Amino acid sequence: CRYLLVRSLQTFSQAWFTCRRCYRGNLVSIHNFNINYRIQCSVSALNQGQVWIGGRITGSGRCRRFQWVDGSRWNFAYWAAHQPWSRGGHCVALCTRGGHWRRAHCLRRLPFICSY
Repeated sequence: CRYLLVRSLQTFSQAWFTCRRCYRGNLVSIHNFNINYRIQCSVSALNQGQVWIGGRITGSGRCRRFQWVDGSRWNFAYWAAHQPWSRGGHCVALCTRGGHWRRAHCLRRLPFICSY
C-alpha cells in the first residue's frame, strides 16, 4: 500500500474526490498500527495539527457504524484519549502528533492522506 500526503487544506468531501480524481485512489484506510505509525511519520513535518483519513461514520441512531470510504473492512482503530463518542462530527482526523484519531466536523479544511 502507498500513502500520499496532500498538504492543501480541503474539506473531507473535497479530499475524497480529489484522491479519486487526481490520484485515482481513495482516502487512506488504516488496518493496523504499523500503517498508522508510517502515516504519523509522513505527517510529522506538517505544521497542520490534524489530517483527514478515509474514516467516516455511516448509519443513524443506534445503528451508527464506522466505515472506510474505500469500502474495506473496519478492523483497526487508534483513538485518542476521550475519543471517539465526542460528538465532534462524522469524519475522522488523525492527530499529527502520536497518530491518535479524533472526530472532526467534515466541514473543516485539513490536509489529507490518499492511498494508492
